[PDB]
Amino acid sequence: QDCGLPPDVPNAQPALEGRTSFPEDTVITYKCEESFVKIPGEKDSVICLKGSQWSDIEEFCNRSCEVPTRLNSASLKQPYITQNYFPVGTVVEY
Amino acid sequence: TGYKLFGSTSSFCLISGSSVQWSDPLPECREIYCPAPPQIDNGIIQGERDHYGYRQSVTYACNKGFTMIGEHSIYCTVNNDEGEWSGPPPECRG
Amino acid sequence: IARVADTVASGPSNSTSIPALTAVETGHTSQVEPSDTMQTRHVKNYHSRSESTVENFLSRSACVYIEEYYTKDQDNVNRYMSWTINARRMVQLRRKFELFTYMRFDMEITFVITSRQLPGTSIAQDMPPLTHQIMYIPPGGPVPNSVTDFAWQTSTNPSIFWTEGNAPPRMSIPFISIGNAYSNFYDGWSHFSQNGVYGYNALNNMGKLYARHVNKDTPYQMSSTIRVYFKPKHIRVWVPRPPRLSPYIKSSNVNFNPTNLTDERSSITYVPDTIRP
Amino acid sequence: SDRVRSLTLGNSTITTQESANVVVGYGRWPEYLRDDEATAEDQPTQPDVATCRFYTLESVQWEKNSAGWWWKFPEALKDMGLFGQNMLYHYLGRAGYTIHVQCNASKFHQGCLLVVCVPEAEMGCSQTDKEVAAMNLTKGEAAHKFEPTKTNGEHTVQSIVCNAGMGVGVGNLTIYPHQWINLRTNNCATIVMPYVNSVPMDNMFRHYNFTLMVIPFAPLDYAAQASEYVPVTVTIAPMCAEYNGLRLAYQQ
Amino acid sequence: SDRVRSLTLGNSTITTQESANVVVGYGRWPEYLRDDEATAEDQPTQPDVATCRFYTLESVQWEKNSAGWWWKFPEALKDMGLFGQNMLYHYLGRAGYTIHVQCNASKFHQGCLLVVCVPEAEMGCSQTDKEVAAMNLTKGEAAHKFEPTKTNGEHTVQSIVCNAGMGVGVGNLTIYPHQWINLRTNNCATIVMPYVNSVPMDNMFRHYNFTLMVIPFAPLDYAAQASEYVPVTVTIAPMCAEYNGLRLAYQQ
Ligand SMILES: CCCCCCCCCCCC(=O)O
Repeated sequence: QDCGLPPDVPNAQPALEGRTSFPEDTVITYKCEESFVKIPGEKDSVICLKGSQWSDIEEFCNRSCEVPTRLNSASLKQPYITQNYFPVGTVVEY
Repeated sequence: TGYKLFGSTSSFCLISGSSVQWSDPLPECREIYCPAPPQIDNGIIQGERDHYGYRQSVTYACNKGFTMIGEHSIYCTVNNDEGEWSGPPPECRG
Repeated sequence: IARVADTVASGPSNSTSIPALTAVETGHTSQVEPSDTMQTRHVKNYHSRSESTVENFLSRSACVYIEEYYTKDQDNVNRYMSWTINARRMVQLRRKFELFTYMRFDMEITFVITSRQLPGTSIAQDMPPLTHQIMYIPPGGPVPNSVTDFAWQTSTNPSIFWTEGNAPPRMSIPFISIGNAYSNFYDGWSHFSQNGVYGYNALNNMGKLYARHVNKDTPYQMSSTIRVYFKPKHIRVWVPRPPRLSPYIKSSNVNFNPTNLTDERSSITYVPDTIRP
Repeated sequence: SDRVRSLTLGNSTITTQESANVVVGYGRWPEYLRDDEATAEDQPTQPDVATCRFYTLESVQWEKNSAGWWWKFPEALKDMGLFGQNMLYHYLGRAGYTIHVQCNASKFHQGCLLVVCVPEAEMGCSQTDKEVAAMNLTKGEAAHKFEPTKTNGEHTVQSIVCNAGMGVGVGNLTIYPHQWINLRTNNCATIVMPYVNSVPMDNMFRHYNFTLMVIPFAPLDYAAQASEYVPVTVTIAPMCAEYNGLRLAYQQ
Repeated sequence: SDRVRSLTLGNSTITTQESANVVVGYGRWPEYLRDDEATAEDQPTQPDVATCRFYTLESVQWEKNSAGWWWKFPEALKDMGLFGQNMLYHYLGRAGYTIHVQCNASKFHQGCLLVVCVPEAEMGCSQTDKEVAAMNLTKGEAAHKFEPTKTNGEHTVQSIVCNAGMGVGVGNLTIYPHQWINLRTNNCATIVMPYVNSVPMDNMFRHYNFTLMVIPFAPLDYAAQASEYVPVTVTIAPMCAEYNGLRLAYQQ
């Protein structure tokens, strides 16, 4: 009644730390890989269900820019000031 | 440069049965790969790849709110039949 | 005379003339000028390419060799100089000559001979002026095996006798090559079986040059250093080629180590900000 | 239309519908040796159409990772019809040559080759401490290829492209008779090389007058289902071929 | 081949390999004001190459649902180099302009734009009971766009395409200096507009001499995996620029 290793999610690595067997109800959160940020509102985690079955999960990571560049002359305006999801095409204002 | 030889370093044209034949077969030159680039605290790698060979590079990017300390990129150097990154990855100060 | 092209005054344009558009595939280098892609003013250009002449470029004395020879016969020190003439041991001049495949010219050879007295505790002397002898030995001539060899008789071989203090000895020589032009590069062999020597040394043979002190002997050990200088004149060059990129390793071949095409930089868009008020 | 062109030498004829003019050596066109420049007193032989014709060499495949190729003449034509026979039986030779490199693809493929003729292309060794072997310089109509990385061979040529195996910059090879084969505009490249040497004539086995190098500056690329086989064929025809010093054939 | 053309004004040059001739205003070509038609007694200034050059404006993206765009000059060039500086410091102005709209795709894309220059393109308001605001008529090099449906804005322009925001039929805009950009044959459009006005000169901030409209009659379309980004860039260069009434720069 123990789940094995979480499924494989593209561009994401599950935070095992650093177990092997996950008891039922065990909630594993996936972290997006470098150059990737979690798409807001999307499922980024799974859970060990009955039958040693992990919940379902799919790609939740889109390519994104690093946090905007820190400048001496200008500071970021809201909400960019606290954003981390900058998909290609994102335009920020200082 | 960037490839490691696998097999014989030479061959002789010896007499083989009814004719002259090369003593050793052609060797193999397999791509030298650098070790997985290092992940850095509060930063990512832009367009991270599967493998990295001679002269290929990896460019880092600090997350939002962090500042880059060091060169943006490193490069796979291949002295000497073993692959090695040019230097240490940049660092991200918050 | 060797003046540069002037810039014709050009005005607005709007036609089917496409001087800016071309195709490098043809192997043809665009002959466009500023007046073809913008409005220009008339400019009487008086600049001259007089110093870009192959003559003015190569006609400058450049060191090609240097050796040291002693006076006294102590230890295993050479008392005379020997040298298989060629300009492949001095990267500077060698790189210029190699800008072209073939060369033809006369040459002015100058020698800078200087002497000295080796260190010692008790070396009080009073040696008269040192006289030197430089002898050229074309391929085949008898070579001296000592500072007293009969070969130094210079019966027919050209030779120079110079005494220190006077102006450095000099003398001109014509176009020696047995070919119609000197060859800086020879992608061939010395033997028909495609083996033996490969390249320059396979055909070039300007002979040898020997030097020595005509003075019998010195109380205490002394040495002299002769520096040979070449200055081609009445120059002619053919087939230009890519300048040497990799450092020179051997003076007998073109061996080299994989060198970078050029220096590096941050990125293709990197340009240093030099304006910071 | 200057795109289409036709070449006729001997019993051979080449056709093109996508060429880019014709480069003529250093402005000169092949010509027989004049009396006021000759040295060999014996009357030379001029097979003409017998040796001055188009000889096609083994084709080569251009791949997304190809670094380049190179041939050495007249050596590479030692086994080509009567042109090779005269090389064996004669001590001295002299020829022009009309290099014609073919390579077609499609409006959907991309890449750019650099067809160049390098006179006296003296090359270096992989191991700077050793020498090179003729076998590694030129091997008949079989082409030697450049490598995107350093070589290690004992008596091999430093095939690393960036230095063209001469210790120079590849981007400067444009100073030699050349043409490019930009697939989006080209289809072939022709170069008429005149006899270039510091001597009226010379041996054709011992001396490699010039080297033909085909180095791609724009990697071959294409999409899926697009012909992956893109060959590069080289054709060359001697011009004003003269021979002197007739004797017993040379045993290769 | 009349397909290829080159334009040179000042230190700027435009190239084209797929154009369709050049429309020259109403048969006239830009010219300086003559003495028998001048009014301003002060000697005008003619920066020439300083202001008469190609100025590229912010590019625009053509989408399968794009309805059109429009710019107003000389207002749109108020912040363009020295041409804009002379507008500030002078009371009167006069210029020609060479409109050059670029837009390339591929033999697999399709669409047709209508590049037109409408003199005195007085436009109407969304709410027929109210008036329009300059801010909604022209906003610098930033283009205003037409909508496939009716607008509602308070002081906005009736962007509904079918009426071109003028209360007329779009199919009749061909009565103004124009050209089309039929991707299957074109690649750009050039129009040389001569100074058109009921006065020798006029203010360049208060008056919008003409409006450039780019309305697509053939919707942009293509198959899968075909570049979806098809930008439309507008470049314009003043001609025979004259200025009168020099005074303190105008605060925008
Ligand atoms: C009397 C001294 C004679 C010296 C002969 C020097 C000849 C130099 C020839 C250089 C050939 C070359 O650089 O390719």
